Amino acid sequence: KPHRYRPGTVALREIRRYQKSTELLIRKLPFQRLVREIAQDFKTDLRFQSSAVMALQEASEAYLVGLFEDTNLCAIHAKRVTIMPKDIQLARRIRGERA
Amino acid sequence: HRYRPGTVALREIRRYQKSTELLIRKLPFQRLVREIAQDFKTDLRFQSSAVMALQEASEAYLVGLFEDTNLCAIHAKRVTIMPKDIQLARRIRGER
Amino acid sequence: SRKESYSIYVYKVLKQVHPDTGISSKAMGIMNSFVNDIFERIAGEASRLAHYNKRSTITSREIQTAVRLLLPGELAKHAVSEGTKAVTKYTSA
Amino acid sequence: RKESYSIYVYKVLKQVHPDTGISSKAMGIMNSFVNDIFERIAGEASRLAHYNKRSTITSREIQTAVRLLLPGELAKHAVSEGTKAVTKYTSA
Amino acid sequence: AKTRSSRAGLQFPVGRVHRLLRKGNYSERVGAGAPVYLAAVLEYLTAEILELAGNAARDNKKTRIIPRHLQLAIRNDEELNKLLGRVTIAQGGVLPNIQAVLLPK
Amino acid sequence: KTRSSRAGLQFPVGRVHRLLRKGNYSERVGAGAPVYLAAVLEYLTAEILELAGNAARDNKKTRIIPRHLQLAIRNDEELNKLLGRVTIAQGGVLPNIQAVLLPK
Amino acid sequence: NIQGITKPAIRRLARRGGVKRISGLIYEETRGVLKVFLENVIRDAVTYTEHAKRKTVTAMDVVYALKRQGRTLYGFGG
Amino acid sequence: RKVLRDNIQGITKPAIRRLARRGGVKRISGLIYEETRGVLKVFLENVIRDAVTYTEHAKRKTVTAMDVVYALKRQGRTLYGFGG
DNA sequence: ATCAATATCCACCTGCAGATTCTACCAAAAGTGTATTTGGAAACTGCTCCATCAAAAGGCATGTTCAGCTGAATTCAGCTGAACATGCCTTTTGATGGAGCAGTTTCCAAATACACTTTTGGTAGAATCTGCAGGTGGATATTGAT
DNA sequence: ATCAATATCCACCTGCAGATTCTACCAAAAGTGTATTTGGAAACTGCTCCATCAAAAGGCATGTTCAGCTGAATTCAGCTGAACATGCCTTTTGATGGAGCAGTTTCCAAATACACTTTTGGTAGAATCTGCAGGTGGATATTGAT
Ligand SMILES: [Cl-]
Ligand SMILES: [Cl-]
Ligand SMILES: [Mn+2]
Ligand SMILES: [Mn+2]
Ligand SMILES: [Mn+2]
Ligand SMILES: [Mn+2]
Ligand SMILES: [Mn+2]
Ligand SMILES: [Mn+2]
Ligand SMILES: [Mn+2]
Ligand SMILES: [Mn+2]
Repeated sequence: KPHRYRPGTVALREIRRYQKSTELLIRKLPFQRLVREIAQDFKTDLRFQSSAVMALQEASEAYLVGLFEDTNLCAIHAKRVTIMPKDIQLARRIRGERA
Repeated sequence: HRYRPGTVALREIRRYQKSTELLIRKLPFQRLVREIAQDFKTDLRFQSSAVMALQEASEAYLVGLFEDTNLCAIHAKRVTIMPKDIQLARRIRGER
Repeated sequence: SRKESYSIYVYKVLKQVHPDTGISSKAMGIMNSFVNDIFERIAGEASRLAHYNKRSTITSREIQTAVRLLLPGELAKHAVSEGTKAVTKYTSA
Repeated sequence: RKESYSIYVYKVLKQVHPDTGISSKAMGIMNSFVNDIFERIAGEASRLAHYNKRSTITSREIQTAVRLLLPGELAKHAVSEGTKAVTKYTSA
Repeated sequence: AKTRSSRAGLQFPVGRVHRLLRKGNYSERVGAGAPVYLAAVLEYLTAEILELAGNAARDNKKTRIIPRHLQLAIRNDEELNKLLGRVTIAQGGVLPNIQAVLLPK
Repeated sequence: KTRSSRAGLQFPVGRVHRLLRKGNYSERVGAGAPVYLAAVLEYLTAEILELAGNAARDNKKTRIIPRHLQLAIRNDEELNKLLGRVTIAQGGVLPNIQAVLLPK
Repeated sequence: NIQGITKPAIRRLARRGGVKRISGLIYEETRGVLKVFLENVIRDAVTYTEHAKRKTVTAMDVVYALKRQGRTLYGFGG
Repeated sequence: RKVLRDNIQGITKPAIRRLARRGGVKRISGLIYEETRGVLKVFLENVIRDAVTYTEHAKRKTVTAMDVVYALKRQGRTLYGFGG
């Protein structure tokens, strides 16, 4: 036509896709570097078992997905469809993660 | 003389945030507690400090819940708390 | 190096409820974490109970109260059933 | 008969504020507080020793427990006080 | 030689659970019935989860329970979901759930 | 000649030791553990009474009441985090009105 | 019994939580919330009562119930 | 090994988008990506700090899965599947 | 009210990585005997807690009035989604060197055990003395009329 | 904007009641001295498994364009919820008797710990079995431009 889906159709297509699957959604190597940089500032010369890095990525991705669910409810509560930083701060605040 | 809507409400917020007295009348609360306890175990007695502990906890819980409800109302560009505000707060807290 | 786990017992119970069904080792690891988690929650709650009541012994009575305190509703009723049944059957020699 | 920390909470209050007293209810609140933090540190100490297959809770477990439970500056000063008390106790 | 599990009618190991109660500093003494009761409850809750996850594995036309099936079984059951409300299942994903307000008008 | 004085403390080293032995925490308990633990308890108690003494004279009373303890806990960032899921009975709350609620 | 918890008293609680304006459906919603709270805590406290073979719910029973529920309370023996 | 810098930027915009999709989000404002990086970094600091404390207490130089599990549990973020 | 475009679903197919069964040793359950503890069962105390009582203040229920908040309607600048070219950098699979868990042995600084002595902390009255309940009168703020 | 009128904080008394503090006595717990055992640190070493690299390939991040439609701004009026007066009933306060029951003893019969000895279920590993991942089709919705 050239064919072109309308804004929102692919986003809903991706919600369905990623809610069916369980694969980690952050790239592995970059995340492992993030973990070692943060650990390196706490204690130098640390080593990691590889399952210790996977445990952190599994926990970090479940936290963020969960946070994004609550963020979405706060956006929809404000009569929006778009998540904004104020939504994350409201969710984090009601969870007791921030004063 | 007639104060405009909200002026007395703000005055009450300052009054009650300044104080620490229990804000629910004692005998209704005690009657409600005994009723609820009856649905789990019969001919129960209560220490009076047991009931005061429940009332202290129940009021601190509800006051805290009204703070999060209020933030959810402000977030929706309102000044009035509505049931959906309470419901959102309880959803994010994991109580639902 | 010899590492205990609950895997053979989980697998037996799996065969009971689904004779045709198996389990990936990752799912076994989730089941092992489950068993150990509920163990510590029940045992810990039973440890507190015995302590509040100035008792030096954790008995089936402490286990049962802990179970009531920890499991929601129907899950508690049924666990208490199985638990009471196993104890009476155990004591009957 | 019925132990509590009132006597020691009062001794610390005079050290920091000789002029000041404390009400019955506020004393009960400090007793709750001491018992709470005690069980938090002791339980954490308990799990540390178990995770590491040790049967003894030593001041080293107490310190790691304090590091895990207190948030930042509270942790630094608490670790200093405990370290001091163990030193002074050992010396004489 | 009769195992305490067979005496109690249980698949879970009463003797191991007893040792685990003793070595865990839970109390100075452990009654003979506590490991039996506890091992039965652990067996029961395990059977409860395996039943529901087996079913999910069959709805998905699969012969082998994977973590995903454990998640579906837990999060779709109100009481298991409450019990495991503060738990993460590695490789579990989430439940399919799109807020109505977001579906096309 | 008590262990408290030997460690230079007001809090009871001897009692903390007994409570550790009898609390089902571990088979054994080192000698310095009750000392170290007694010292942390005395420090956190001194910290709270420090600030709550202040809250009480900032209000013209000799006597610390629960309201003063609540004001001290909640106006201090680190004590508030430590006591984040704790209710001080008769403590009330911190005065606080959202900006958007105020007049004009 | 639950309507013993009156509208003026719910307003007072909301006030202490900084609320300025209150919708009319709030009071019944608040009573239901308070009822779930009291059910959950009292169920647990009474379990501590029955386990100790007692007919009297003690302050300590409530204290322990509130700790279990993540609602630690200071001032009542714990 | 080369020195590690700025690795929170390896948490890319498309990876955050994907996470938000699994969380049900349809539309994402432009400023969400750096908020998420800030939130994720706070999260990892708190857990890694606790994990390394367990490592150092055991006198090891190697963070183990168990260290991460005990740290997750303390933060109220219990994790199943890595109990070894 | 129909059709091109595109994504999504659904079968079948197979061999290989991942699960299941096999196997043989052995760590830790079970059996036995015996030394030690416990906690339910008896008869008690002396309380707190419940139950009427009963009169009375002040907190609540109610009806009136209208200020102003909420949400419905409308408009539109520009942010964010969709699509695409481009090419960087993650992923996968082995290699290998060695750091450092983890497994054993040795043996002692430090823990427990126990009998007895000293001192502390709980308690419950006597002897203070703080702060609550009222007054008031000025500070400060709100609301109407200009 | 300011002046006038009304209403509400809130700083400051006083004279008690009650709640703290102050004293003295005494069992129960902490300390002590002396003897004896033992967890776990230190040293030593086997051998996982972690860090690091290499290379090839293509899955995926990035940057750009373009405009659909979302959020933000604005107006407005219906009507909900705030303020307030008034009449009343539920809570508060008091007391007073009695009883339901904690809480406490002293207790043995039952139950539990613990050292030795023997039996076997459970684990590590190699041997075997096999779902299903990851391809390759078309069959079926599903979406969006006319
Ligand atoms: Cl038993
Ligand atoms: Cl020590
Ligand atoms: Mn660095
Ligand atoms: Mn004394
Ligand atoms: Mn007054
Ligand atoms: Mn040894
Ligand atoms: Mn819009
Ligand atoms: Mn109008
Ligand atoms: Mn065999
Ligand atoms: Mn497939």
